[PDB]
Amino acid sequence: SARDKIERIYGLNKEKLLLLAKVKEGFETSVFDFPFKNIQPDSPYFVCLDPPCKKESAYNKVIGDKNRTVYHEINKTEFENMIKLRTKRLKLLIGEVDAEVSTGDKIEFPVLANGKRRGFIYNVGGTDIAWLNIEENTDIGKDIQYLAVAVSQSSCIQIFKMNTSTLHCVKVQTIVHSFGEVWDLKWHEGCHAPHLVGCLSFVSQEGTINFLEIIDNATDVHVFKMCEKPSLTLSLADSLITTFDFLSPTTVVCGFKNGFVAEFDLTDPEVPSFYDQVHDSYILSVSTAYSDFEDTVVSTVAVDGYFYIFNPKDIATTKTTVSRFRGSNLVPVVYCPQIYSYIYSDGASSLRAVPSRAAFAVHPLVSRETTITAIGVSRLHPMVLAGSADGSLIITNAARRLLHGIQKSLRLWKWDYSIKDDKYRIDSSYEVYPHGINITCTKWNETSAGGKCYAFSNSAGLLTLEYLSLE
Amino acid sequence: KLLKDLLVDRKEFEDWKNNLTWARDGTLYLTTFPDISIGQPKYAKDINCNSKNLFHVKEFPLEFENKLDFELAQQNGLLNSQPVCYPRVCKPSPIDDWMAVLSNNGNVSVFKDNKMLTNLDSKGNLSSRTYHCFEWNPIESSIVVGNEDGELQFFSIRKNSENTPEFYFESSIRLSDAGSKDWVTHIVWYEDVLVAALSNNSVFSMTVSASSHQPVSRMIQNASRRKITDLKIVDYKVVLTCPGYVHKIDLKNYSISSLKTGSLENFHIIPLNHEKESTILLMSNKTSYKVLLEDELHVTADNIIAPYLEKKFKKWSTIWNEFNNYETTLVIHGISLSPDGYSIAIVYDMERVAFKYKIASEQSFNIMFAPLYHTWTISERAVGLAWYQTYQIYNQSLPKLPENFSMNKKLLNGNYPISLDFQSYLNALMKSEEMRIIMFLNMTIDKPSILSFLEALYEYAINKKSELTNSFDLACVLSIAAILKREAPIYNGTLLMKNSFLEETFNLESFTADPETVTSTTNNTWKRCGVTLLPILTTHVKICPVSKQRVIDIKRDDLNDYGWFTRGLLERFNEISVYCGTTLEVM
Repeated sequence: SARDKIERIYGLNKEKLLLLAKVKEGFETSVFDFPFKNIQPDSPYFVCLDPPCKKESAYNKVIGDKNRTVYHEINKTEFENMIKLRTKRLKLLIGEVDAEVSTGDKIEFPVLANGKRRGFIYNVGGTDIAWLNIEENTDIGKDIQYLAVAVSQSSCIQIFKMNTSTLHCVKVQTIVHSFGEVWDLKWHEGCHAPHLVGCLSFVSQEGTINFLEIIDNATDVHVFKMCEKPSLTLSLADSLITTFDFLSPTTVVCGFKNGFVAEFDLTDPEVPSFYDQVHDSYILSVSTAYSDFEDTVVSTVAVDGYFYIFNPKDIATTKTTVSRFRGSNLVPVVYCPQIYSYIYSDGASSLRAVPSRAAFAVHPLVSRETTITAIGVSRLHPMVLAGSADGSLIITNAARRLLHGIQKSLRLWKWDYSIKDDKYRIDSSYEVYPHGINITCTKWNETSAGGKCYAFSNSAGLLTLEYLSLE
Repeated sequence: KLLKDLLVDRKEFEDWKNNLTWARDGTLYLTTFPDISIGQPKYAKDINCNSKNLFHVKEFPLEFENKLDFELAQQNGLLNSQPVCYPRVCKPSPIDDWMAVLSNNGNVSVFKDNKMLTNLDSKGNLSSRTYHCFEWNPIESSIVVGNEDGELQFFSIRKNSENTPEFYFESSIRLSDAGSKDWVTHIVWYEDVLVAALSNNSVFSMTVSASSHQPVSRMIQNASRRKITDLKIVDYKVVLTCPGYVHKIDLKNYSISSLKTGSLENFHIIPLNHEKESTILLMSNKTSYKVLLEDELHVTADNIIAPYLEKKFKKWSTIWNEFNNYETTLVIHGISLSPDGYSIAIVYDMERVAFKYKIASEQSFNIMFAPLYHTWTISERAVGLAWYQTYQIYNQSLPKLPENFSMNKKLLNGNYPISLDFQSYLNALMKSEEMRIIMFLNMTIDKPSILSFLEALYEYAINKKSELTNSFDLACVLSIAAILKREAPIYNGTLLMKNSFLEETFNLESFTADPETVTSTTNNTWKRCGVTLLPILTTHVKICPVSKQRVIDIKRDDLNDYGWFTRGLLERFNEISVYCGTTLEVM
C-alpha cells in the first residue's frame, strides 16, 4: 500500500516521510469525519503545519509604532444610512422546522431537534459575505475564538467572538471601511501584543491589499467602529492587486489585474522586491506552498486559463505548468499542507489536488454537476470542505490514492431556494458521491481546540457553523 | 529608412523573458514553446526591403535528454515536476558554430545544428548538478554553468575520440557560503573578466584568465531583496536593472552609481558598444532611453529605436481607431543585438483590452530590425550572411574599410607566411583582414572573385614545386596559374577522375583552357570545383548560397586520390565558402 508512490511524489527524507506516515495512519480511517483525538498535540498522530506567517511573530517589525489604524463612531443609525443591509426577514426551513430570521438573528442547533449538533445559522445582512475567516488562535482564549466576516451591501467587516465547545457566539465589532468588496480575507497571526484582538489582512476591490489592527476589549461587548485609515496598504500605481498570500511573517506574494505577480516587504512597502509578468491577464488567485523540506514555492491561476507553480528565487527557471483550463472567472486555490499539495477546481465542477513538488501527479478528488464556488482546508487534518454553486458543502479526505496508490466523497449540507415561497431550505441529509443560494467561501477553524469546526456562507447571507460528527 | 518587419506566425512563448538571440553566422533563435524557432539566414540578391527575404523562419525541433531523469527531486522540488523536456534559454556560441540550451529541468546541453554534442554534467550532489544559467567564453572555446549551490562550473573542450568536439568538467568556483542554497541566476562573461549573480541578488566578479590561477572572486554588491531584472557589462562596468532602478558598477575603480526609472516595471539593457562613450539603452514595453555611464548616469532620450517603434505603434491606432475606446500596450518578447552589434532585433506584439485567450497555434509576432548607428564595419564577431544582414539593415551602405584597401590587393599585404604548414597557412589567410573584407564585398558585387586568395594559394604551391607530384594537385595549381595569368610549372600527364559509377580522364593541358569549365578526353564538359578548380563529376557537392559556386564534398569522396594540396583545401573548405564565408549547403 502506497510505498513508492509516496516516494515518487515526496522524495526520500526519513523525517518528512514520517510526517506522512502519521497522516496516512491518523486519517486513513476518516472517510468523511475524523476523530477529535487526532488533532490534539498529545496525539501520536498529531501533525500540524503552521502557515508561513507564524514562526517569527512579526508585529513589532510590521505594524510597529505609528502605522496604527483609526477611530469609532457607533450611533448605529449612523451605520444604517451608510450600509443599508435589511428591511426583510428570510424564510428558513431546517430539517422540517419553519423559522423566520431577520438580520442579526440566528438559529442555534442545540435547541433544534434532539438538539445534539453544535452550531448555528446566522443571517448576516441578507445579502452577501465576500469572504470570512476563523483566525487561528490559542493564547488567553480558553475556548474562545474570533472569526471575521466580510460583508457587502459602502460595505463592511463584522467580527465574532465565539465559544469552541458550545458554538455560542456574539457579534463583537462592526468595522465600516469603504474598501468595497473584500476577499482573500485572512488574519496575520504574526500580529499580537496585548490590547485586544489580533490583526487582519485582505485584498479590496480598490486594488490594494491592506492590513488593519483589530482591537477592542470587553468594556463594550459590541461596538461600531469606522476604520478610516488602515495600518498598512500595499499598492502599486497603475496595476491593481487582485490576490495575495503570505510568504513569510514579513513578506507577501500578490497577483495583478494585468498578469503580473509581485513580492512585497511589509517592513518596507511600495517598492516591491520583484514585479514580473506571469499571466496574460487578471490573476484570479495565488497561493503559497510552504514546506519544511523544500524551497517554498508559489502557484497562480488566471483568466487566461493557465495554472503555474514557480519558485520566487527565480521564476524564469522554475515556471511549471500544472494545467490549463477553459478559463473561469473563478478558480479558487488553497494549499493543503499535510499532503504538500494545492487543492483547486478547474473552471467547472471538479476538485483536484496537485502536490507542489509533483505537478505531474494531479489527482482528481470530486467532480459532480456545479461550478465549485469555494474550498477550505486545514493545518491539522487532510479533510477538504468544498462548496458548489448549487449550494452544497462537500467533505472529503486527501489521501485519495494520494497516500493510497492502488472511492470519493459526501455532502454535509445542501441549501435551496424556493420555487416561490421565499423558503430557504437546508438539508442535514447524508449523501455520498462516486440564485440567492450557492456558497461564497468556506473555512476550517484550525486550532487543536476547535479543529472540528467550520463555517460556510452562501450568497443569500446565511452564514452557518457546525461542529462535525454523525449528526 | 527601415526594413519591413518579419512575420512570425502561430508560435508562442512561455514568458516575457527575452527569447531572442542573434548568432555569429546570422541566424535568429527564438525560444518558443514547445520548440525553438529559428530564423535561417538566407541570401537574396534583392529584397524589396522585406526582412522576409533575409530570414526564413522555421521550427527547430531538438532532442533534450534529462541527466537528472531518474533522479528524485530534492531541495528544489519543482525539479522533475514537468517530465517532458523543452527549451528555456538558448545562446549560440559567440565563437564556434555551436549552441547551448538550458532546458526546463536544469540541463545545459550543447548542439551542432540539431545533433546534441554533450550534455554538461559533473561531480555529484544534484544540487551541484542542476543549472539555472550558462555563458559562453567570449575569448576561447569553453562554457560556464551556474548551479543551485551558488557555484560556477566551467567546461573546456577538445578531448575528441577523433575530431568530435565533446565537453568535460574543468573547474568550479563557490560563490555563496556552504550553509546556504541560493542559486546562481546570472552570468555575463566579457573579455578577461567574469561577473555572476545569486538568488539573494548579491553580485560577484573575478578574473578568469591565466587558468593556472585559481581565480580570486570578489563580491561587488551585498545581498538584497531587490530582484535583479537584467545584468550586463559595458567596458569593465557592470550594469543592473531592477524594479525601478538601474545600478552601475565600475570594476575599473570599484564604485557604484544608480538612477531611478519611474517605470517600476522591470526592463532590459542594450549596450551601445560602438560609442567610445560607455553608452547603453534601457528599454521597456512602455518607454526607453540612452544612459551615459560616466560617474553620473545621464539620461538622454533619442533611443534611435523609439522614434521607429512608436511610429509603428501609432499606425496600429487604426485597429483601435484613435481614442481610448480600447486599452493598448506594446509587448516585447525579446531583444537582441547583431553579432557585430550594429543592428537591433526586437520581437514584439501589439494588443488591446481584456483578451480572449485564442489557442496555442493561432497568435503571431513581429521582429523589427533597426540600425543603431550611421556607419558600420565588417566585424570579426559575425560571419557570412550576418554581415550581409547588417549591409541590408544599413540601407545598402558599404561598411567602412581601411584606407588604401582595394579588392585586388594582396592578402596579408602580400607578405605570405609560406614557411607554415599548409593547414596553418590556410588559417593564416582566413584570419587575414583582407580576406574578410573581400568575402563580404563579394556579396555586393555581380561576380565574386577570389584572386587575391588564389595568388596566396599559388605562391604557396610554387614554393613547394618539387612536392606537387600528385595529379589532382597538379591539375589544380595549373588551373590557378591560368586564372592568375601566371607562369605555370610544366607537366605532361592526363588526369583520371571518378564518381560512384563512372570515369572521365582529362589532359593536364585542358585545365588552362577555360576558367569556368574543363573538358574531358571523351569530350564531355564539366563545371569546376571552385575551391579546387577540379572537375565536377558528382551530385555530391556543397553550394555557396551567395556565389552559387559548387565545392567538391571530400567527406563523400572515397574514390579519388587527392594529394596533400588538393585535399588539404577540400577538407579546410568543406563547410565554409571562400567566396563569402557563409556556410555551404548540401544540395
